[PDB]
Amino acid sequence: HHHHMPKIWTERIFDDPEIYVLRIDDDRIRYFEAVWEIPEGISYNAYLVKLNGANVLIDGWKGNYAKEFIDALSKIVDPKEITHIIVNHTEPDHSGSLPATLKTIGHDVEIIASNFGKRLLEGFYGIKDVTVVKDGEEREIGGKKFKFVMTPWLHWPDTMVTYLDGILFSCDVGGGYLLPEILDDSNESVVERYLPHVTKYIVTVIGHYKNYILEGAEKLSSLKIKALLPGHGLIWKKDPQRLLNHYVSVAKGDPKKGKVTVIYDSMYGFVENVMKKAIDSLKEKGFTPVVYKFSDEERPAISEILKDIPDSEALIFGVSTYEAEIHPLMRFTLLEIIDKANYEKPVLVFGVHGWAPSAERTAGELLKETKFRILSFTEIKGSNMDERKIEEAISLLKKELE
Amino acid sequence: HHMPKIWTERIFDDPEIYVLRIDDDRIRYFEAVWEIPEGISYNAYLVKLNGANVLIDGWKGNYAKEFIDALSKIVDPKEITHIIVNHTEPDHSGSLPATLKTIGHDVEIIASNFGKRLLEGFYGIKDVTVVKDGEEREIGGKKFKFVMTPWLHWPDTMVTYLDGILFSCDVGGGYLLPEILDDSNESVVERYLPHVTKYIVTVIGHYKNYILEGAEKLSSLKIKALLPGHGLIWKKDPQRLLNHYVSVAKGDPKKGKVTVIYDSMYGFVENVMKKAIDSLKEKGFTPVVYKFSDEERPAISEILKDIPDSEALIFGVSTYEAEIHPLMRFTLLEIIDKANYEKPVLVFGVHGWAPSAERTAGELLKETKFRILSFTEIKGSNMDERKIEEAISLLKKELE
Ligand SMILES: [Cl-]
Ligand SMILES: [Cl-]
Ligand SMILES: [Cl-]
Repeated sequence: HHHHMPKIWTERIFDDPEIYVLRIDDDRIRYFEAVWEIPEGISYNAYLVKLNGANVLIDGWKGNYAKEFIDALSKIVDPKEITHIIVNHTEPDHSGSLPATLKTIGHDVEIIASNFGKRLLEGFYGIKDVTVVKDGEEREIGGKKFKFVMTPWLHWPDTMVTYLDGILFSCDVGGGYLLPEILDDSNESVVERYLPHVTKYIVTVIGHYKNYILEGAEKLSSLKIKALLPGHGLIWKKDPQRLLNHYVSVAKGDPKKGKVTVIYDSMYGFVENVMKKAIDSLKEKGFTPVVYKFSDEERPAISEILKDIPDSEALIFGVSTYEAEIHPLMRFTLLEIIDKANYEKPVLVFGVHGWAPSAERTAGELLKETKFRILSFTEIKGSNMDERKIEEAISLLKKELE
Repeated sequence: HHMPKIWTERIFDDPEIYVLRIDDDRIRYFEAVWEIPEGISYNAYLVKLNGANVLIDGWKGNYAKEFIDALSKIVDPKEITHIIVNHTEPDHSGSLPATLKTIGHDVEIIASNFGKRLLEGFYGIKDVTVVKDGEEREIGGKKFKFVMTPWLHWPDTMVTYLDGILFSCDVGGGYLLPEILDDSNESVVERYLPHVTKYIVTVIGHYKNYILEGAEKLSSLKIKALLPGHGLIWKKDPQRLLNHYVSVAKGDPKKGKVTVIYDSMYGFVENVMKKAIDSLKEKGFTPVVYKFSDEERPAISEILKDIPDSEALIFGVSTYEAEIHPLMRFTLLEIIDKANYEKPVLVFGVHGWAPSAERTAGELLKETKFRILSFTEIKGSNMDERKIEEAISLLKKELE
């Protein structure tokens, strides 16, 4: 499958403070967290800060790349001269190289983490001597002031960001999928192509906690932010506020005019027939549908469905009945939308009237517990159906959005 | 240019019976869910009698033109007098509207009571003769007997008995595009039956108790051949197929077989499972292993196929947010829905910091027939690897 080793970037990105990035481009991974389809890949970004009397490592790489990490680090510093390691987030996509790193340094170093971070490092790796920093705590290290800001539930309770002279090292906060062709936000075209992969990352990794994005953005707003250096994806040296505003806009679900996401299963073609008419009606009325169909020949990626929800003006679901409940892939999709992408947006539901036991929960009653506002339910029938009901539903949606 | 393969062949001389089989190699997901890279066939039958020609079932609607073309090579469709619809699901009935149009005059359509309702619902077909359980009809000088076998897997399902020959539609079906039409080669049969298990669990598993009821019901008939709507025709040894259906429905286990199902996000679950699997092997078990990882994602249909004849299951689970890993949730829910068997299970789990409200793997299994012998904690440091051995040894003792 893979013809080459993962691409590694090692570059000085600031002169004062002297900061290096160590980035590896993981094109081996297929499913982030063993669930989210990312054919585009993801990078892991670690940093080294070379100071006067200290060398500070910030974060690390996934453990399957530990050997590559130590080789890359050794090119920019003798690992024996490392004095501090800052662990903003202990998840193994960032901390997996830490045991090998500690072994290669060969002497004690100060490891800095949050309170929960300390507990997790002990749990994962048996690392015991960890210095805990509290919210807003400052430490003078190598002649410079580091400040630690807790940003819990982005997306674990251990998560924090490290601030140095206007430079924020933010680990998952500000991350995205995709392996960008450059390191930073200097080129407009690269940024525009990258941002939808940031949306996909936010919803899939942080969506359940999208309220804590808003709390975190507010907390970070009080800091002077000159640059944002995340643990995945692009570095933002020019316009970090653009990334923060994007995060907030995704978390708030700010809609793109005209965008309607249509998600359905069609076991035999009856749902398809109705959805095709609904989609054509939407197009006639000036909307731009984004369509995800589960059929006997096609299966969308759940990560891609999730990506499209936040900026949708509305959603339309087309549902088959199956046994006592609904179609299994539709169940999975709805449960993940509820978990990751629970937004106050209008919805239409189209469904086959089956013969499921009345005890079975409908797609409709599952959706009724969410923030979504179901405008109407429309029955999908084989023969004898009133196609005027499809147009009525789409017209109702148009009037709602007007 | 590749076209799905069509078989049209005379398979009995008296009565004169033809199969019309199409080998669907376009379909990827049966019922839009079950992964079937092996494909599935649609088998319809024509019985040519003295004064009648009886079509039994049909093909999926995307192959309606092909169906009419193939049918027209063995009979003038205008000479069809009767159509028997054992089951109205569109994989069998989709060609019916085109068939009716091509015949061009009224025919007697025969179905169960619920079948009749479904034909009207799907297609607007109103002229349907409802046959009752055990009803016999004389058509073309021969006696057809109709037997209701409901919930295999819809309430409309029946089978048609003709002189020892059972047209069974989904009952007795399998996935796979077999290399020959019938059960006349052992190697073909052996390779086929696991795809029959896959089919039973995925399509009929929720209603597996009705397999046992249906088999008991049919036991009063002398069956010389079984002609289903998918897969192989059984002319030599239909008993072998029926026994297979029953043993899957009962979950009769293969001694030594344990199915191990887990997710591993960062290698901690993998490390524990590798040790559990090695321990199983050292004690003489033959594990079947399904791992959800950041590079690999098994098909749920393949996991399901392996349940019924496992002596036991082992799950390795990560906690995730308030609940468990999302693919393990999906997997567990499908096992509970399709493969609810009275089998022992071991659970190995990571201890999360999930909200206590969220349901565990244990809560999901509580109302099922599965019994959890033990739960063991997966830890990343200072974990007691003795605990794994103890669990596997507990399971072996339980299975004696
Ligand atoms: Cl459908
Ligand atoms: Cl893990
Ligand atoms: Cl699910």
